[PDB]
Amino acid sequence: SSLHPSIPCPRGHGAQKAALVLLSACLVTLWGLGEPPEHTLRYLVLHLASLQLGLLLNGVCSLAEELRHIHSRYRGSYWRTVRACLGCPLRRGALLLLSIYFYYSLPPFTWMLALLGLSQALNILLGLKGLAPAEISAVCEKGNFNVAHGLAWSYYIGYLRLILPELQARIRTYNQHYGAVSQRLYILLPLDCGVPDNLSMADPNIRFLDKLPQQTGDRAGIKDRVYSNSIYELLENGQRAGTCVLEYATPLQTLFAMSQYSQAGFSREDRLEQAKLFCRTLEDILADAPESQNNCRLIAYQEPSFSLSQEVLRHLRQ
Amino acid sequence: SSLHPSIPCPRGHGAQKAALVLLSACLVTLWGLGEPPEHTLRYLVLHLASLQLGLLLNGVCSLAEELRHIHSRYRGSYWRTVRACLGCPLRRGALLLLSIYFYYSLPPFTWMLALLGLSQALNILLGLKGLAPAEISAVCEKGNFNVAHGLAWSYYIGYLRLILPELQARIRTYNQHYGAVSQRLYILLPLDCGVPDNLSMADPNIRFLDKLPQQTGDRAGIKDRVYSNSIYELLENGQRAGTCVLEYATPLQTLFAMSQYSQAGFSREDRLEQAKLFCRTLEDILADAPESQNNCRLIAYQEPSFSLSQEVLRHLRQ
Amino acid sequence: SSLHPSIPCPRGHGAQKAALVLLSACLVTLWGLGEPPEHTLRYLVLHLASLQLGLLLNGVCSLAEELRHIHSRYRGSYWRTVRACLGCPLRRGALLLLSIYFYYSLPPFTWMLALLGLSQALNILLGLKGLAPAEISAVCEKGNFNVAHGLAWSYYIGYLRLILPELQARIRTYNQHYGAVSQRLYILLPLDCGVPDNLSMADPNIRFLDKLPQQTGDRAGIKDRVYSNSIYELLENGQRAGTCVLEYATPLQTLFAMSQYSQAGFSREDRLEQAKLFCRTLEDILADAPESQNNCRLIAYQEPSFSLSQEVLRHLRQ
Amino acid sequence: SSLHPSIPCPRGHGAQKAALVLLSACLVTLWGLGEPPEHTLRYLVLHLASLQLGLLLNGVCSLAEELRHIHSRYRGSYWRTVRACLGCPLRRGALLLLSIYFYYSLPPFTWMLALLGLSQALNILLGLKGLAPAEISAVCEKGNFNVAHGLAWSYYIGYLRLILPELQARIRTYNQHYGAVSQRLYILLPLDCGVPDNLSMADPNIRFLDKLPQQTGDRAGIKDRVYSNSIYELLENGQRAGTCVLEYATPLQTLFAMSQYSQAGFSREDRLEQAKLFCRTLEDILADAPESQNNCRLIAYQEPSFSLSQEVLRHLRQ
Ligand SMILES: CCCCCCCC/C=C\CCCCCCCC(=O)OC[C@H](COP(=O)(O)O[C@@H]1[C@H](O)[C@H](O)[C@@H](OP(=O)(O)O)[C@H](OP(=O)(O)O)[C@H]1O)OC(=O)CCCCCCC/C=C\CCCCCCCC
Ligand SMILES: CCCCCCCC/C=C\CCCCCCCC(=O)OC[C@H](COP(=O)(O)O[C@@H]1[C@H](O)[C@H](O)[C@@H](OP(=O)(O)O)[C@H](OP(=O)(O)O)[C@H]1O)OC(=O)CCCCCCC/C=C\CCCCCCCC
Ligand SMILES: Nc1nc(=O)c2ncn([C@@H]3O[C@@H]4COP(=O)(O)O[C@H]5[C@@H](O)[C@H](n6cnc7c(N)ncnc76)O[C@@H]5COP(=O)(O)O[C@@H]3[C@@H]4O)c2[nH]1
Ligand SMILES: Nc1nc(=O)c2ncn([C@@H]3O[C@@H]4COP(=O)(O)O[C@H]5[C@@H](O)[C@H](n6cnc7c(N)ncnc76)O[C@@H]5COP(=O)(O)O[C@@H]3[C@@H]4O)c2[nH]1
Ligand SMILES: CC(C)CCC[C@@H](C)[C@H]1CC[C@H]2[C@@H]3CC=C4C[C@@H](OC(=O)CCC(=O)O)CC[C@]4(C)[C@H]3CC[C@]12C
Ligand SMILES: CC(C)CCC[C@@H](C)[C@H]1CC[C@H]2[C@@H]3CC=C4C[C@@H](OC(=O)CCC(=O)O)CC[C@]4(C)[C@H]3CC[C@]12C
Ligand SMILES: COc1cc(C(=O)O)ccc1NCc1ccc(C2(C(C)(C)C)OCC(C)(C)CO2)cc1
Ligand SMILES: COc1cc(C(=O)O)ccc1NCc1ccc(C2(C(C)(C)C)OCC(C)(C)CO2)cc1
Repeated sequence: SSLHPSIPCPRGHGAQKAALVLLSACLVTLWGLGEPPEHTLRYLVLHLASLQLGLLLNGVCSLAEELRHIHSRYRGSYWRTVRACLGCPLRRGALLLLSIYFYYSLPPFTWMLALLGLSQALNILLGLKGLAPAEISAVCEKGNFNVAHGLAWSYYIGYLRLILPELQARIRTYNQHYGAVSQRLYILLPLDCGVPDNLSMADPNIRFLDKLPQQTGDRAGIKDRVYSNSIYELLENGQRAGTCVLEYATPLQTLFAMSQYSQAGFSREDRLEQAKLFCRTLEDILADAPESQNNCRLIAYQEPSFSLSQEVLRHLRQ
Repeated sequence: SSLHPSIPCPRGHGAQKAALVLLSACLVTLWGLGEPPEHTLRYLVLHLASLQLGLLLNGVCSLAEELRHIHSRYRGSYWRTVRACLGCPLRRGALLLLSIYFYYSLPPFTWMLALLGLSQALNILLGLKGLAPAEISAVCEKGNFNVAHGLAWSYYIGYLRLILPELQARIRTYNQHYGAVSQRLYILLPLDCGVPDNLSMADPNIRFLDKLPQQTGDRAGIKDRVYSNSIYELLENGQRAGTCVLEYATPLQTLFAMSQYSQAGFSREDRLEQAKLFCRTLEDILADAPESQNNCRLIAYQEPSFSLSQEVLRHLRQ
Repeated sequence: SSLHPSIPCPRGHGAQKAALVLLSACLVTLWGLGEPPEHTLRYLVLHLASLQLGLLLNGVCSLAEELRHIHSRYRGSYWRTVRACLGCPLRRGALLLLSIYFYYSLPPFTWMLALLGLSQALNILLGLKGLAPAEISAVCEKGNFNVAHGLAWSYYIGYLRLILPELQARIRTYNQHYGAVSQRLYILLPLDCGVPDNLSMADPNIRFLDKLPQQTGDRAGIKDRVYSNSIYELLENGQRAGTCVLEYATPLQTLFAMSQYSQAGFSREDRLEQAKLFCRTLEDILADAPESQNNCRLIAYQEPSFSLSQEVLRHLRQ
Repeated sequence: SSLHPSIPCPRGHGAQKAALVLLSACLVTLWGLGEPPEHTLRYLVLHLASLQLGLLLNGVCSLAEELRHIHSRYRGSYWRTVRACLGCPLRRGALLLLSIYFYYSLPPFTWMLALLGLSQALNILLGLKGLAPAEISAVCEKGNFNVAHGLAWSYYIGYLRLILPELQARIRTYNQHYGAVSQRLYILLPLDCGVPDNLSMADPNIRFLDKLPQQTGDRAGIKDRVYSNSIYELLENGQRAGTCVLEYATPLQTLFAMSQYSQAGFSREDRLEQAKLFCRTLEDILADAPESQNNCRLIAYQEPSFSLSQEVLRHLRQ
């Protein structure tokens, strides 16, 4: 979280520690109450069996919908749909057999089955299966089910991986042909996702000077596709203080626009979260990329009395 | 789903219908067993209360972690963390009060609380909270937690929304200055995410003719940023069958690249699913967008003896 | 397994199916014997508890050795060594607490602990912890703990990924400057790992003609490093039948040499297994590589009356 | 371990010493409890018998899978499959007979057999057979199931074994034809697996001078295959401090590339561990090899303000 304090760090294992504490407390309580541990084990196994039966019923309900997509999503394989709706069928079947055995054989099975089915049907019909926001966010981060992930990887693959290697050569060409621009690309990251097309509008102290020699390449059927960069001077008290190849991170614009459109199903809180996740993912990518060797500098900032030029200079002086 | 049969349709409400059938069957079974409805109601309420207590315990365990990211992800408010780990605190508290009342008033409590805590801690520690793939997919599609969503919206907002309005002008200018090219942009959507840099390599019948006039605009500080498109000749039996503005969808490339790098946590099945999702999302956007005044055509194909030129010609002759 | 029938296919899930059958049979037997399921559950839990205690003791024994490598292998972290010797400490501790509870509370703990420690110490001192060859092989394949894996990836990265793209250009140059060599590189894979330096020795029907224009590049501090390929004519009944860019897979030589040297700890059975695994891994890599697009052909063969030239021709004619 | 302190030493016998201590402590505890030794012996034998039965059941489950690969991995002999799934059948049968005899002759059998089968099937289905990382590492190092082993042996057999003998001739030829370069080859071993293509890029003080005479030889059908080495100048304060034949170890590059591709199943921790293992294995090979008549020097370093040229000079001045 060196970019900005507001960047969330990845989740740890606090839930497991709290669960261990809870387990210890529950065991202590059961010991204090002084009840037969045999009954404890019996009822715990029965509870887990009920959970397994509930999973079975919910998966059966979801199977009715998922079979409609058998040819598209699951390649015509019934076993694939079953695995998607229930997980590993072997494990689930073994657990079901064990539950049946330890219920029908321990101190009515069909009545309890009907009751559990009624409860699951109620939970489904009334829309009570929804997870809490924190669990959804954790699942999405673990599985990388985020738009920011794809946006950052697209930014790295399509632009930086094709731009950074030739940046030094282009800079040397511009410097010898013409001034002492720093040998790095400075990428701005406004967590508010406010990305204007002209920096001079955001801060007069930043002023355009010229353009580097255009880079060219063929991309996805389009040939002679050109990437261009701009040179900006940073002023202090009306006098020049630095010069750099500065630009905004274009994908953030998208995050803003997606929040304006209603067809995108994207809100402002999602916008903030995804912008910060984008910054984090891009930092993680660059920290390990061989292309990026002191060639790029990310400047992340959040507007609360704020001067962008001074922010850029605080990094340039280093 | 006119693009390609392999594109899955959005999920419907089959699960709820299955749940209704299950509920009716369970009620019929309970009626047949002849058990008194009051006992059924009591036990159902107790089961729902147990579910609520389990939710509370799991939410506490998750809060133990979220309190760390309080400042960076919840704006320093404990109430937001609680609402994220448990949902609406008012509803949860009401349900907990009702559960306590109807557990103590109906034919111990701390013992079962300890058992439920034990079960929840066991599920957390052993990693049994994992959802089935179908549930995760449904959650992501409903909440738009996919990379394809962002990729498609970026493609529309950064490229098409700026290119389609001015396309006919460039095309007519090229025609006057020189070829009878159709007035429509053609975008290829390979579901295998091939995306070669040279189209002629994919099919010899596809050959370059000339570039349209360049379009220019300022974007994200980079001024005079240039968008260029390429004309292509479609041959049939060694003869000029047609001419069109043709290009691949660049984001697919990214997906492919994301399926190769290990740092992305992206697999090939995820690649195919996200490609289909990207195509469907883009189709919907273009259907609702006003810029797409028949100025674009999407071509989605899946290689099995396949001729890309033939498919493009088929879409052209319409 | 299209290369050769002798190539083993990856392992499936037959063990899990057999385990499910075994579980069903055991449950049926317990039902037939008509003993109290409470006793069954009790003794099953006790057995699992004993297994957990054995794991704890074995991990404690291994910890004494692994602490000597704390600074080198585990970066001075005691928790990392503990996780390496015991797995997730939270889960293991929870299971230990549960085992202690359900043993000391169900119908002497210290005596059984001493007995289990004695048994584990015997198993360690007498070297009885060794796994069977099949389990070791499965573990190595799942974790890619094989020399052939690294050899194949090295062959792809260092040679093919740098050779295939320019192969067509070099072939066209040679053909226009001089005959109609097929536009593919043919790589021989002798599963016996017998790789001579001159093919003419292996089969007179194969005869050297000339060399393609050398490819050049800088690699790992060495500049102007050159890759060269040879052209070979394949004869029939004394008359020419084909011409191709043919070569052996160099890494196989290593596999042979490693079997000759004693310092390598490599046998002939390992040689065969690793050669076949190398072929399989290379095939899997090429099937998904974008560089390989009809540019390479693998010819795997096993000498039992064998003609290499006819083997090459059977692929050339296609 | 003179290369670098971070290189781990081979594992010793600390586990056996800990096991001996544990056994002595357990015997003392049993003596203190005052239990009769005959009961101890009976229960210990029963425990060992249970372990044998579990091994048998797991071996049967694994045989259910290995019978599929019988032809492709065991030469069509069922006895080899049995020996792979169970070990020496004679010893296993003897132990099973003894177990049966001492279980039936000492104070049911089928019931406990069913319980053990249930436990084994449960462990198999739930994936509880996974070894701890330290045990896997020990098994791989003892059996040489690492990629670094093969990479190091390939580096020695393909490059060094063919280059070191003829190095002094080339060096003296270059000296007569022109520079006072040392008579030793210098190999860099970055544990981070950086391996840039240009050394001057890594450190400006490293600059190219000229190439040694090329070495030529026929290899794997490719005749006139060329090995080339490069001389480099080591500067200090802008002055020529030394000249040497310097190069990176190419296989490390491969490791890095394997840590990026997802198809390889190779992580960064595995990358570092395998780099250390490669360095150690190469050191041992060179120590035992006769070609290394002080003709090579290995330089292993780990970047923390680090000057590669200074380290090379330090190794040179000796
Ligand atoms: C049945 C009746 C008997 C019941 C027995 C009751 C036992 C109750 C047990 C356990 C309580 C668990 C509390 C969790 C620890 C506090 C967490 C924390 O506050 O930690 C505080 C510090 C760590 O702090 P930092 O290092 O600064 O933070 C890190 C860092 O930032 C990483 O970088 C980051 O990421 P990573 O590097 O790890 O990837 C990571 O995050 P992550 O770990 O969440 O992933 C962050 O935690 O540890 C500690 O001193 C705790 C040391 C544990 C001491 C031993 C356990 C207690 C003593 C005895 C227990 C009973 C033993 C059994 C005896 C026999 C039983 C019969
Ligand atoms: C407590 C008292 C009551 C106890 C109840 C007793 C129940 C006993 C249960 C289960 C026995 C398991 C046997 C395993 C199947 C045979 C394996 C095989 O021989 O299969 C034969 C074929 C598949 O053949 P192929 O497709 O040609 O081969 C593939 C292919 O090549 C893949 O390509 C490859 O790779 P992948 O594509 O999968 O990746 C893969 O390999 P992999 O699967 O190992 O990974 C290869 O198998 O399936 C079948 O017809 C079996 C269909 C199962 C039928 C349903 C189960 C039996 C009916 C009832 C069971 C009880 C139901 C419960 C009722 C209520 C209970 C109260
Ligand atoms: N600042 C900046 N200057 C550039 O020249 C540039 N070129 C690309 N990018 C950014 O890299 C990322 C990857 O582009 P990708 O091609 O994968 O998707 C691109 C691409 O599919 C399409 N597109 C954009 N510009 C062009 C273009 N000139 N030609 C063809 N397609 C284009 O629309 C997508 C989104 O573009 P932007 O979202 O505005 O910023 C892109 C993008 O975020 C640039 N960013
Ligand atoms: N047939 C053939 N013709 C070639 O020109 C060629 N060049 C490389 N290779 C093979 O690709 C693989 C990757 O080489 P890598 O550099 O990663 O390790 C190489 C490399 O580290 C080193 N080495 C081999 N040749 C050279 C060389 N000319 N210059 C420097 N180092 C070399 O020793 C290792 C093993 O080489 P080979 O095991 O004989 O075959 C190699 C290798 O199997 C070739 N194979
Ligand atoms: C309720 C319990 C007691 C019984 C569980 C039934 C098992 C016998 C099932 C569950 C998982 C099944 C397997 C899941 C996956 C596959 C892969 C499948 O191959 C395919 O991929 C077919 C689809 C396609 O090729 O598109 C062939 C059947 C098989 C082996 C299935 C065989 C039958 C299995 C073991
Ligand atoms: C026996 C049972 C009842 C108690 C189990 C003890 C737990 C409290 C232990 C087990 C795992 C431990 C964690 C394992 C990993 C780490 C990471 C560790 O951070 C490091 O990486 C330190 C080493 C380094 O930085 O090199 C700090 C402690 C912590 C959180 C540990 C905190 C204490 C934990 C939770
Ligand atoms: C990874 O292992 C697990 C996976 C899953 C899953 O796939 O969801 C669930 C639970 C898993 N392990 C915990 C667990 C498994 C089995 C049992 C058990 C006994 C066998 C104790 C006798 O009692 C309850 C039962 C009758 C229902 C089933 O059998 C208890 C606890
Ligand atoms: C992924 O889950 C598992 C992981 C591991 C592992 O880390 O090795 C082992 C076993 C796992 N699940 C199977 C299982 C867990 C727990 C128990 C249980 C009960 C809680 C049934 C009451 O009984 C036995 C016990 C007292 C020893 C522990 O608690 C039975 C079965």
